[PDB]
Amino acid sequence: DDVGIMQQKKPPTVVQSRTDVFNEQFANEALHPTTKVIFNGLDVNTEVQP
Amino acid sequence: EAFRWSRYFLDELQLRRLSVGLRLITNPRIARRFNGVRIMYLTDDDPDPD
Amino acid sequence: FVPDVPEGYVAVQYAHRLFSSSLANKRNRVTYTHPPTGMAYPSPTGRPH
Repeated sequence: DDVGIMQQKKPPTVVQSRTDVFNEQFANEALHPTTKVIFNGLDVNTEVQP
Repeated sequence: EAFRWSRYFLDELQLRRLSVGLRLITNPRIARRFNGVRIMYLTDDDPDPD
Repeated sequence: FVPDVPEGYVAVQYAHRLFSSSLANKRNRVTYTHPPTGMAYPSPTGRPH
């Protein structure tokens, strides 16, 4: 139940930039869980509060 | 009499032309800056811009 | 864990017969004809559960 402290083993994160038009195809898709994200540079919360 | 209305300090011919220009500007065919957009995840089966 | 199958889904035995080539919007799609109703479905999306 306790919050983790040691850096955890996260699943690999595939970024799919999504353009106005694109050819989606699912050959060679991963079967293991894998987080998918649309934007790059998503580490936006940079203003740390002491 | 010329002092009653400075005609925005434009010449008469400039006004007469200016009206026609207002007609060009207000014309639908040159009105090609488009406002707004719709994100939606459809397939592009039959590409028509309209 | 094995995900349970949702209430609306129709069971379908795979068969080579179910899939075919077909014309659809100027290309040869891998159409899936659907045995309960017989509707052809050229696109992978929009198919019945």
